[PDB]
Amino acid sequence: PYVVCRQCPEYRRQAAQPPHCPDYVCPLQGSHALCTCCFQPMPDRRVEREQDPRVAPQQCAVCLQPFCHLYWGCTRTGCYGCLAPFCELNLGDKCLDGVLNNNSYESDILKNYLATRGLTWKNMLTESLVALQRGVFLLSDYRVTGDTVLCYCCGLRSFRELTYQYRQNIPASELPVAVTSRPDCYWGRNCRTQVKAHHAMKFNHICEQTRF
Ligand SMILES: [Zn+2]
Ligand SMILES: [Zn+2]
Ligand SMILES: [Zn+2]
Ligand SMILES: [Zn+2]
Ligand SMILES: [Zn+2]
Repeated sequence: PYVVCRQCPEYRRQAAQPPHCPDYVCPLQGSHALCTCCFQPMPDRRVEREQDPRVAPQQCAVCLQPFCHLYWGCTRTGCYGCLAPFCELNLGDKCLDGVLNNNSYESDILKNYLATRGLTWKNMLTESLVALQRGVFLLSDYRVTGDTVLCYCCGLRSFRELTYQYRQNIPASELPVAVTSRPDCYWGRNCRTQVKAHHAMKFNHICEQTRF
C-alpha cells in the first residue's frame, strides 16, 4: 500500500493517486505504522530506538501497540494525549465517571468524598502511586510504575485498580452514614447486578465475594 505521512519526502506525496473529481525524513527502505489512536501513519522507528534511546517512544510498554503522541503529537477528538509516562497521563475530565466497578453510584460517592476535601483525580493518583511504589497498593499489570510509558486505555485500566484501593482505604467515619449503612453485596466488587441503579444504591459493592 502506498503510504504518505507527515515526514514523507515531497516526491512521495506528488506520486500518490490523485483525488476523484465530481526534522526526520522517511527513507526508501523504512516502513510506517498506524497510530492505534488516530489511525494516521507515522514512520516505524521502534527497531532503531532499541539501540538509540534518543528516538521518542512510539508504543505502549504494556500492550505494545503503536501510538504517535510522544513522537510528534497526536490529534483527535477524544484523544487527551494518548501516550505518556503513567504519572503524567491525561485521563480526561470524566475519568471518575464509573471509575469504581463501572458503578455510577459507587463512583459518585468517591467524587463527593474528593470534592468535599477539594481533591482532584490527579491528587488521588499521586497518592495512589506513592502506595504502589511502597508495595502497599497492587496492580494486575504488576510491573507498571508511575514512570512506565503507557497508553490511555492501559493507564485507565490501572487507574481503576488504584482508585478502587484508594476508596477501600477511606475510613467509614469519613463517609456519609447513608453510605456506610448499606449492607455488603454477597457477590462483592464483581457483582453483575450493580449496573442496575436500585441494586447499586441498596448494597455496598466496595467489598470482596463472600465465600465461607
Ligand atoms: Zn512517512
Ligand atoms: Zn497500552
Ligand atoms: Zn496518533
Ligand atoms: Zn491519540
Ligand atoms: Zn450486588
